[PDB]
Amino acid sequence: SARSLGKGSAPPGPVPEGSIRIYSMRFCPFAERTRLVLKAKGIRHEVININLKNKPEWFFKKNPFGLVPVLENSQGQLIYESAITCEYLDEAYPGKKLLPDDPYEKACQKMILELFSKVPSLVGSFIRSQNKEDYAGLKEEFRKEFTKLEVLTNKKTTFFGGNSISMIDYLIWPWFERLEAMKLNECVDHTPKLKLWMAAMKEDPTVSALLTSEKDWQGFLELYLQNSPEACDYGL
Amino acid sequence: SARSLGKGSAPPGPVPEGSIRIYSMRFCPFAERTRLVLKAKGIRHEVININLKNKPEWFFKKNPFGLVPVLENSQGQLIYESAITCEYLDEAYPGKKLLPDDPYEKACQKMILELFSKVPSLVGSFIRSQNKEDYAGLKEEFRKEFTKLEVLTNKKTTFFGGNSISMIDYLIWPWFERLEAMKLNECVDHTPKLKLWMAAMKEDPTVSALLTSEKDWQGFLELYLQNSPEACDYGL
Ligand SMILES: N[C@@H](CCC(=O)N[C@@H](CS)C(=O)NCC(=O)O)C(=O)O
Ligand SMILES: N[C@@H](CCC(=O)N[C@@H](CS)C(=O)NCC(=O)O)C(=O)O
Repeated sequence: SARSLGKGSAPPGPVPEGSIRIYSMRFCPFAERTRLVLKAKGIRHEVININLKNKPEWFFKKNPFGLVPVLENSQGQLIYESAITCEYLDEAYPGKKLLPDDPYEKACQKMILELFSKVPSLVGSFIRSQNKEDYAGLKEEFRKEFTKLEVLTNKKTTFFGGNSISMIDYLIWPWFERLEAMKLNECVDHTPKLKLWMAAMKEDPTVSALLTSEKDWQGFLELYLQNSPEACDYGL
Repeated sequence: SARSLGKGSAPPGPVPEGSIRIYSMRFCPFAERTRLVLKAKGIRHEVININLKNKPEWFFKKNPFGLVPVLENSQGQLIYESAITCEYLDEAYPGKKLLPDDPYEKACQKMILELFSKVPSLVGSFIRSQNKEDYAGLKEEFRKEFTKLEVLTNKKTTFFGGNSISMIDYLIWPWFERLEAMKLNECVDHTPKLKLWMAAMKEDPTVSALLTSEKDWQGFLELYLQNSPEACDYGL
């Protein structure tokens, strides 16, 4: 019963000792960031999915912005903005550190994130565009932005922060996952490193574990395009 | 000779052992963030101002975005985006920590920063607006955003991160400094805490030390509005 909560739903009880809770939506790439970090760190947690068309009134008490993801810990603290939530999880929980100890590498990873920053909007505006015109230009935009990542980051290692997967990879992944799902892999045909990086990413056990199937993505997508409240719950 | 560097200028030499260098502009509030942190931490540094109308070609090698601020350390590393530069300085240098040790407080400070995020654009669009219409609406916008900071942050202490000044205060200050300079203090007449916070901010030795005088701001502003390359160098 991972079915989303909507208007009229009971405000949830307090997050139990030993857990953290994520307010999420199954097809939200921003929330995927958080879930990737949760999984990679082996963090014990609860998921509550939020129906984004039919939002529970109590949800604006969780995040004044009314967006997912939001973390709520067992001390009743609330954290929103996907990047903030990922950084918090890495700092507050034991195990493999996803952010490097070194201040420059940390900074460089945030600089990479900033290079990637145009992509999410391009992806949303693609899904939500129906004119032959806007496809052509959006494609050009994809090319431009992907070369930025390819050329400006000057990756020499398998992943964006070095030889092992780390925060920066998990931060950008969801939109590359979506790119594939949208059959847009050819947008990275001119960017050899980025292209290889995608293949390496899919071999990662955490990335692998959180991939959404073609079936489920398409199911969400259909209902999303019909502006249906049931889109969030596709595939059950 | 803090005169800005422009097209044709010699690319600067390597940053000397024992120093960090900031690529700046005297009337840039984003760069003010960095300079505030430099001062608060007592960090030994160089300033090189960049003429933003007449940019040195070599400057895009410092930051592909061609924006200030940029840090360059004596190991030849480059850091851009004001927030990234401030966080790096705090991590990489000794003394008073401006960010709290605790992961939640860190996160909360970033959440505050996100609440403030609409303000810089509103300020720029005010300076650069000449229609009676756009003043009225921009004023409304100011009110709206300031109540967000007032109401959503629910400050109970003198500063945004507690009883002492810290990163979050220095991050948002430049635009409140600019608000005053633009004679817009009345935009915070409905926000008592924010209003008191401004007074407390001006008592801080670092904030105090970096205030730009009414004279100099107006001098920059006049020439900025004439789209003059000499705007950066006003007051000598
Ligand atoms: N900047 C936010 C964006 C989060 C976001 O946009 N989430 C979407 C779903 S992917 C949302 O909650 N939308 C509901 C709405 O917009 O009303 C983040 O990084 O977390
Ligand atoms: N997001 C950037 C914005 C920096 C920025 O906009 N700086 C301006 C001056 S305040 C700039 O360099 N403008 C030159 C230009 O736009 O061409 C930051 O946080 O550092």
